[PDB]
This record gives sequence, structure tokens and C-alpha cells, in this order.
Amino acid sequence: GLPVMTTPGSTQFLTSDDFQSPSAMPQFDVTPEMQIPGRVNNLMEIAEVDSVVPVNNTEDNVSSLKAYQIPVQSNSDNGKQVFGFPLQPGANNVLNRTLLGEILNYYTHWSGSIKLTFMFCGSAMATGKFLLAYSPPGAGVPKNRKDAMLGTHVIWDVGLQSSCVLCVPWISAAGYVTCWYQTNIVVPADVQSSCDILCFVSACNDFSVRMLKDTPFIR
Amino acid sequence: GLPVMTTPGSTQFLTSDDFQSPSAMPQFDVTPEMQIPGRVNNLMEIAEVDSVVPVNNTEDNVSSLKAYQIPVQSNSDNGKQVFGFPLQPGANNVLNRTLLGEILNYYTHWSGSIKLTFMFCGSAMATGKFLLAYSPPGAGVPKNRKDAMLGTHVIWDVGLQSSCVLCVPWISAAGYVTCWYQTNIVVPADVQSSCDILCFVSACNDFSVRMLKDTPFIR
Amino acid sequence: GLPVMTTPGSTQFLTSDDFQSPSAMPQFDVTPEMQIPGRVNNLMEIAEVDSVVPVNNTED
Amino acid sequence: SRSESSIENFLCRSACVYYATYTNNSKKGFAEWVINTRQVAQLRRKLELFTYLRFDLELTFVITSAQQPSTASSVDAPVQTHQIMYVPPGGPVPTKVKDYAWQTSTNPSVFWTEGNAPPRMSIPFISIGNAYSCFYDGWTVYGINTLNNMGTLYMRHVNEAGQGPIKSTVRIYFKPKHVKAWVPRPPRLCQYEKQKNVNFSPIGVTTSRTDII
Amino acid sequence: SRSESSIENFLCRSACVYYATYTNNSKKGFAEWVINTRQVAQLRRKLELFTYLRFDLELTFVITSAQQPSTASSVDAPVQTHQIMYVPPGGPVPTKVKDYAWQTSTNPSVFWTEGNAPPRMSIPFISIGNAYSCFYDGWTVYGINTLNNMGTLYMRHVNEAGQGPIKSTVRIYFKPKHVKAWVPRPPRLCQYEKQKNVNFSPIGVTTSRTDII
Amino acid sequence: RSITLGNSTITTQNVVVGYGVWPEYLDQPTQPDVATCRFYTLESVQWMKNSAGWWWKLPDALSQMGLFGQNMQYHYLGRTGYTIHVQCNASKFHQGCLLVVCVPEAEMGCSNLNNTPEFSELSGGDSARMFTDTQVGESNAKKVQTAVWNAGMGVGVGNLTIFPHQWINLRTNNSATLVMPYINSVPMDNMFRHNNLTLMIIPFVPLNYSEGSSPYVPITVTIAPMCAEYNGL
Amino acid sequence: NVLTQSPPIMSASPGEKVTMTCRASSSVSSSYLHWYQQKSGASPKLWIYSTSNLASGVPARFSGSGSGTSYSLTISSVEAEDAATYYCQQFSGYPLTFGAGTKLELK
Repeated sequence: GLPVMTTPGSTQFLTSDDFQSPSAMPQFDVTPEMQIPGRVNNLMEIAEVDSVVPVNNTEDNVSSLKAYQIPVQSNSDNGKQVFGFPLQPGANNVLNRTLLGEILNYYTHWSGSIKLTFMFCGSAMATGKFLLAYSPPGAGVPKNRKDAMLGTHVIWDVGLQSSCVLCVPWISAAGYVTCWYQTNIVVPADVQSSCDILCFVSACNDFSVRMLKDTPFIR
Repeated sequence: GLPVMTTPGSTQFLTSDDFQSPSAMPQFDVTPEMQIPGRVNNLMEIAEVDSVVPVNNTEDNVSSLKAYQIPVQSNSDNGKQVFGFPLQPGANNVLNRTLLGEILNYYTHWSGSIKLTFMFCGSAMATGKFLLAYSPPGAGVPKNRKDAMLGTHVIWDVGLQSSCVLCVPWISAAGYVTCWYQTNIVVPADVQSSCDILCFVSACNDFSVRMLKDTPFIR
Repeated sequence: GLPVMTTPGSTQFLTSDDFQSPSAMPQFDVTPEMQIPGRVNNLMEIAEVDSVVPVNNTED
Repeated sequence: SRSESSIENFLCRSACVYYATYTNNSKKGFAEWVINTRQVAQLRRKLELFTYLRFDLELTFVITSAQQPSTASSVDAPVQTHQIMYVPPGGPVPTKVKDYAWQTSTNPSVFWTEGNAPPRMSIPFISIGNAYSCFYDGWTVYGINTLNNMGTLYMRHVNEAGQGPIKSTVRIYFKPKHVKAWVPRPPRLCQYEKQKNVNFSPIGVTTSRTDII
Repeated sequence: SRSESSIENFLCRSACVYYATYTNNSKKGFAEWVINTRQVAQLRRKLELFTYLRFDLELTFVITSAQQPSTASSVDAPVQTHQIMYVPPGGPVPTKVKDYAWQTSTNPSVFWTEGNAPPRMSIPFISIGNAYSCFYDGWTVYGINTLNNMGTLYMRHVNEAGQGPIKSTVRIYFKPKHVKAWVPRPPRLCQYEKQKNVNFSPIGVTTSRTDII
Repeated sequence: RSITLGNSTITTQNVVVGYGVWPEYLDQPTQPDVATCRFYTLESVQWMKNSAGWWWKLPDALSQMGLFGQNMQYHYLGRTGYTIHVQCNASKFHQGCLLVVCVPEAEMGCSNLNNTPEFSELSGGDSARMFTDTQVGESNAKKVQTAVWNAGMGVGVGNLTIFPHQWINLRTNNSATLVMPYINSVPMDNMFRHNNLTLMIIPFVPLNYSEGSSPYVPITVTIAPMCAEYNGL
Repeated sequence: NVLTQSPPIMSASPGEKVTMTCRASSSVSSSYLHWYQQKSGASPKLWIYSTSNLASGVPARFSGSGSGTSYSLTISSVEAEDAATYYCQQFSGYPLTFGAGTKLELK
């Protein structure tokens, strides 16, 4: 017949191949398609949406809806820390179980930038100001309001707008996203002073993942 | 199906083949290139550079930097040998561990020509003359300055230039590269008389190697 | 894959075949030719020359 | 590098889903596996990121053998042959090793002799609805959805026992092909209890730390 | 003749790099090899003529077998099957013969039955930096460079032990393919002590002679 | 003659450039180019009679050096080319010969055969480390083996001419000049854990002089960074 | 790397030739083997360096030899004033080990 010659690696099962296969059920006349809404072509479209960050863990709020709420009250000392969390990946941080951080646990190397949106869910009559400090990797965490101001920051006037966006990069000291009281919460009579803040996280649309592995969130 | 017919030498592993192979990791999206300087396309570019020849072995200079230096002093007898070394390959010669001779030990047959550069690292006020004799394969080693002059040679005036080039062929009595005092080293007052010479070797750009084997410099 | 079907006389060694063979030494860069005089293309050129006949055997 | 995060590169990966043994002379040795995606917990968590899936199917069987301890006197065996029968949804089902439903003409089976390449077979999108459904909020028993039924597989020897027992294991490999996915969904936080359902026991949202600052 | 001295003709040659044994019933028999170029001293001295290398990888496994001394009564065995699992850099690693990490879906493995052509597989340039680095003057421990990590390979039988022990050896062959090289470097004069590092003890420059003339 | 960079000025009268290529520029890396681009003259070493050699690890000798050292603690990453001016100044009555060679990725070897050297021993910051012409013993734990005929890397020291180099022969020459491009596998690396160049100066022919002349000769190294840029915001 | 000298005690009349040897455990290079001489109640003195070269101020009756792992020292004519102890030093790695000592008494 036609002379052929079989090479090494012939009658083997390599589990990561792509070969044609004999169909078990021919002549079946498979069901046609249908336009169902909401098609996913890529996993980066799942990561681009906003998700609430459980930034208030504290070992008794994790089995509650209190894990998402940052307490803000009108204290008596000017200049204090509201919250603060590092950007160190994987070692039990707070962006881990979120909807962005569930995709980045399926890969080993990823690198890009992050939107962080904060929303002040207090009264409509309450006013104040906040600092939103970001420390770059290498610079230490600020210990005063003053040297937090000397770095990069956003001053967030609550009475003007109720939402402030801060975009940082996140790569696989690595960073800090602390936030500070600039002024107190001034409130009228017959309005409550204990207000809360919610924090949303997203993907800033321009980044990449390599070398898929399996997630550490399993037995 | 299609009638085929397998020939002898089919399901064998010949270690020197070139066959297509099934990739273990597809869909990986390999890292792209990058312009790194200093690309090697051939091993003859490694051989074309100049390297110092340890021409002063003498069984106690080999664990030193003295192995590279040829002693030159102002003696009292006119006509003497400075150095001399055969061009017989492999049998413990001095061009063996050099950067040219490390490539020619990976092959069995090689044949071409050799640049040999000498450099007089003495004072700027010292003068003299040297003969640079080359004996061809078949002719004996010269035993006088006179019959060394009657062959092929270069007279190297040190006071004019401090570098003299001599090009010989080297094929896998086979040759000699002896060198002789023509005149003494004339030196002024308050200048040292013990000067040294360094010797560089290279490839003269036009030669070929065949039948790669493994080097004898291993356990 | 592509469906094939092996016929009789497949994995045999017939000593008078002509098949392609995998080279043991590739990348060797074989020595080129050279014009040597006196090439033989056929054995009938050996037979066309004259040779002396031992026609006087006689056992001694 | 955004081609590693596509839907095909995320889900078209091979995975061992089942592992069963069967011996030829013991009259209750034959394997059986109802094809479901909820078998291995790592693949299940990936397919449950989407509500509706649609894919072809490709299965490969790694069948090995072992010689069981017989009595004596020179057990010699020829090469063994196995049968891997695939029952479509709504087909007759065997219940013994010598049964009629092995011989039915609508259940396609492969026959494979030991010592060759493993027996791959391929199954198209076999359903009446236009997509497989991972979640189903309703009754047919709550949350079953009898429309995404993919069939069953059955394994046995075809040689009679000659002199000594021989038991064999099988590992089934699973590979979704040409995947389309719709309506993304948040990934599971709690652990998996039972295969059939979504039942769970509550757990905290995330691992905790000592102070907020 | 200058095509024998090219970089591809110098380095794209096959070389046996590893040799390990493993037996099926002894519960501590399975092979393991972390892929490094510093295994055999003759290939290492050739790859250390250059600072940065970049190549594809091609591996071939010559697996044989041997019948260990069993007790008695007619050991008969079917054809054996082995599994060769490749763990990428940063993957889960087995530690026993019955472990979960053999069954993971991201570690591609080949299954090969004895008596066929040997099991070749091919591995691309798997790194994040743009070149493998033979030398690294820095810390991550001094001079390690965790970026040129190529993975690990693991071998085992897949058949259970039937009547008698069987031990198997494996020889791994190594062939760089489509090689690019940068920044040449002088060849080593001293001998090799440890695999990890460049540590040495000093030796003379060359072999000596009696007199200079 | 009398070239200047920023607020410094050195003077020169033969240059050898790298692997043939000239250094040039490339989240987003920012370009600081005027503030630290100047000539950083390190202190002089003394070439005596029985001297053996010197070395400097190159993105570490400029770590305590002024605003260049301030730009390193503020930045995680960076990529930099260099320009090295080496001159020694002796009379016409001295004699010697130096090899000025610039080695990329020079792994040193420890004296103990199991361990690895330490950071205080591998590189003195803006200060020259010395080769020796004896052996460093095996008894001390973490020290660099500096047998100069092996150049600390286990190799023939005569074959060090394959790196970009220059000879300084006192009879004919006075200085050397090197222009070294950025050589690395990654395009931008950790600058705190990697010393990607090493500048070695080895006297092949030793210094000699008659009685009366100055008994040692100074050597002066000057480094000027070319096309430096870092990563951060 | 230890050195054994033999014989430990050596006696010979003046005017004859006598020799001693110093055999190393491993290979020592020919340039790193030296010979010393220590009289009774005095410091040692360097006698022969690098196995063949006489030191300064030493008489010409001595000549060292040997290579590899076996080295020796020969006295062509024995006088009366050169009765002392002779040690051999080596260097293969650190430390620098000495011999055991060979004592020469005249007869």
C-alpha cells in the first residue's frame, strides 16, 4: 500500500490535545440555536462590574451584612483614620473573595489597575470632608493626616457629591488605601450622626492574566 | 479505509531525528521577544576575538597571573631565545585552553590560519629589537639567530611601535613560533630594565570545523 | 483522525525493497565531489577491453 | 494576554470525573455512570459561573487490568476486550451482566482490545432545550429539570472467565468542546454537600482581621 | 563547512538527563524530576557559554520494565500502563502514589501502554521573562532567579498490583529546539561541585611544561 | 575636551561601545533625565607593586551617591545604561598594563563549597573590593573566593576579553572608555536585588618603577548614567 | 593532607651520602613543597624552597627532588655542623601542614 512510518509519541493519550473524534450519535439532527440574552465571550467582562468590598471584617461582622459598612461618627479629635487596608495580594486581604478577586485566583500572573468607588450612605443634611490617601509600593503607611496629605490623595467633600473614585494599580510593602477625617461630620438638630460608607471595586478594563491554575477556595 | 503499509524502522526512537511533536501546553500565549544586545548566530564569532596565551607555564606560574608574561631583560650575550612554542595540536600545547582552542576541542577536523599579536608592556623609554621566527612544518627548529633569520621572520623594533602581528596557519614537526633577541634592551638612567611581553591569539576569520564531538576537558 | 487501513505485507522486511530511511547523522555537511579520472558507469565497459587467453594450460 | 481568559480556554480542559472497577466472573461486576457535571467539585464550580451552557462532549477511557489471585496451575490469558455502551436519554438500561439491553441496536457501543490506543468517543449537544441549564428554579421534585439529561455509560468484559479472575478499572476523562455560555453568576462561597442540589450551611463572608485600620 | 558551527547545530542535540526507578506495590515508588539544565555536566558546559538562552523543549521517555521476585504460582501479567504528569511552574505537587494532585485538570499528562512507540511530548518557552538566564547575580537566597522555572515531571504505574511486584526504569531525553542565544561568555576551566551554584575551588590556568623555550 | 553634565565638568582628549549598540530609552515609566545625569567620580584606588585587582558592582556603587541614591529609594524599578571613564595617571618612567573589562551577570563564588556569599562581601558601596593573589580558605563561611587567575567566577582570566573591554598600556595609552547598554532578560527589573554589571580592573603586567619614582599610581573611575528611567507614580 | 617522614632517626658517619623522604597523602604541587632545618635550641631556617631551589647562604651539598606524592632530600657529603632536624612543608589547601621530623645524628 502507501508506505507509512509511525513516529514516537503515536499511540498515547496526551490530555491536552485537539484531535478529530468519531461521533457516537450521528444522524441525530441536533436542536438549533436560540437568542438568549447576556452572552459571555470572555472572563474579563465578569471582572469589569462593581462589587462591594467587605472592608470591615473585625472577626464578628463576617457573618453579617455589617462587614460591608464602614462606621463614620462625629468624634471630638480632628484628624483620625477611618479605615485602611493593604494591597498585598492573597495573604488574606479584603479584595480576595470579591467578584474581581475570584477570577484572579484562577491564574498565576496578572497585572493591571483597579477602580475603587466609595459611596456615602449617610443623611442628606450631613456634611464633612475626607482624605483618600494612597501609598505607593515602597513608601510606608502614613501615621498622621499631615504626611498623608503630602503624598497623593483626593479630598472628598461629602456635602457636594456622595461618590468619589480613586484608581490605583494592583500587581501580582505593596500599597495602602488608608482614609482620614479632614473635618468632622456637621449635622443639624434631629438628624442622626452615625453614618456609613460602602466601597466598590472593579477592574479598570486594561489587563491580562496568564497560566491558568485551580483556585485555593476548595477542600 | 485508506490502505497504508508500514515500513521497517517505523516505531523506533532514533535520537537524531526531526519530527513534529504534540505540544503539552497549548493555549498558553507565550511571552514575546525582546531586543537584548549581543546575539550569537555562530560559534566562529566567539573564536574571532583576541585572548591572552599562557606561554610561560613553567610548573609554578600556572596558578598565577605570571603565566601570561614573558620575561625580557637586558643580558650580556647578543643573540638568545626569548621564548618558543610548537604548533603541535592537543598534546598539551599552550593554545589549548584559550578561547579559540576551547571551540576547536568540540570538533574533530578543523583547518585554517591564526593571528598572533604580541604587545610590549615595558617602559616608554626602552628600545630594542626582536626577531619573530616561524618554522614551517618539516623544517627544524632554528638553533641560532642566524639561521632563524634565513627563514621567514619579522624584525620588531620596539621603540617605533609596541605591537607586532604574525599570521601562521594551523591544521589539525608541525611548526614553531620561536622569538629571538636581535639587539639588547637599551634603557636610560632611573628606568627599570625587566620588561614583559603579552601574546594574543585569534582566528584569522576564514576556517571551518567538522564532526562535532565532546570536549576532553571533563572528568 | 484520518482513517487508514493497513494491508497484508506491512510490517515486514523484504530485503529487496527501496524505501526512504531516517538518517542517523543529519547536520553533518558531507564532503563534496571531486573529478577523479576513469569513471565506470556500466560493467560492459570492463568487458570491452582485450585480455590474454591462457590457451596453453597443459597441467604444468 | 487576553486569549487565556476566553470561555473556550477556561472550560475546554480535560478532567477525570469517574473511577470504577469491575470483575468478570463475580456476576455483579459492571460499571455505570450517569453523565452529570456535578461529579468533581473543581469543575462544577467553574461550570456554575454561568446559567446556561451549550457544548459538545468528548470522552476518553483509560482501561487497565490486574490479575486476581486464582487457585493454581498456569493461568494463561489472551488479550482482553471490553464493551463501553452509551445509553441515550430515554433508552433501555441493563441490570445484569447477561441482559438483553446490551444487545439493543440503538445504544451505540465501542469494543476495544487491550494494548491499543484508548477508546475515544464523542457526543453532540443531546437535548431538546436550546441550552443545558446549571440551575433550575422549579419542579419537573424541586430543581431537577429532566430536559438536561445526557445519558449513561456502562462497561463490561466480553470474554468469558477462562481460568482465573481478572478485575479492571476505568477512568473517564471529560472535555467540553465548542462552549457557549450565557448569563454570568457569582461564584460559590459555601462548600458542597450533596450532588443533586444547592443545599448548604451558612458561613462567613470572608476571612477576618483584628482591626479595621 | 560553517553550518556545523551554528547555534542550532551546536545545541539541538539529544541527551539523557535523568534515570530513576519506581515500583508499583511499594507505596513509595514514583519518579520525580525538577526540570533544570544543570543535571549532566557535559550539556551544562555548553549551555553556559551564553548568558541568556531561549528555546522550546522536547522530551522523550524510554520506559522499560522488569519482573521482581514474587512468591509462586504462575504470575501472569497484562500489558502495563504508565502516567507521566507534567506540573507547570506554580502547580500542585504530589507527595504519595494515591494523591489528589495526579487528578488535577491543569497538569497535562500522557498515558502510554507498554509495547508501543515511546511517549514524546513538547513544552514551549514557559517563562515570564523574555529569556532563560544561565547566570543571575542577585537575590530572589543568592543567585537563584525564580523566573526561569520550567516545571516538574512525575511518573507512576496506573495498574494495581495483581500477583507479583514489577519495577520500572525511565530515561528522559532532552532536546533544545529553535535556540536563540545572547551575550557569549568564557568556558569553564574549573570542575563542577554542586548543581545549584557556581562554587568551585581554584586550579591552575593550564597544564605546564618544563622550560619556556 | 571638557565635557559637562549638569553641575560637573571633566576633561578628556578612542571609545569602545558595548555590543555595538548605543543606549536609548524605551504601567507607564516616567523619564527623569536632567536631575541625576552627571559624572559620579568615585574615590581613587592605589596601584601598588603586588596589587591584584579591583571590582565594582555597577547599579550599587551609585546607591549612596547623592540624588541618584535618593531616586532609588523612591522607585521600585528602573533600567539604565552607563558610560565609564577609567584613567590612571603615571609618568613615562613607570610601566605596567591593565585590563578594564565590564562583565554582565557576574556570579561570584563562595569560599565554602556549600554556602553563598553575603551582601557586605560581594559589593562595597562606592568602594572597591580587592582580588587577592592567594587563596581564600574554606574555613570561613560566607566570603568570596578571590583567586585572581580564576577571576572569582571559576574561569580562565585570560579569556575575559570576550566581554566589552579595553587595555591600558602605560607605554602607549593613558585611559579607557566604555559605553554599556542595558542588558537584561526582563525589560525592567528589581533594582534592589540585582547587580547586572560588574566593572573589573586587573593588572596583567605588574607595576614597576625605579628607585626614586612615586611608589604607587592612582586610578580614577567616573561613571555617568545614560537613559535612566523608573516605574511609578 | 598529612606528611610522613621516614626514617625518624637517622645515623651516619661524616663523609658519606644519606637521604630522607617525605611522602604526602595526596598530590602536592612541586612548587609548594619546602624544607626547613631546626637545630637544638634554635629557631628553624628555610633550607630549600619549591623542592629544588637552594635558599640563601646554604651550602651546595644538598639537592632536593621528587614529584607527585613522593619527595626526597639528598646530602652528597655529610659534615659535622649540619646535624639537626629537617621538616617538610606543603600546601594543597589550608592549613599548611608540616612533617613529623627527621633527626640526623652523626656517627
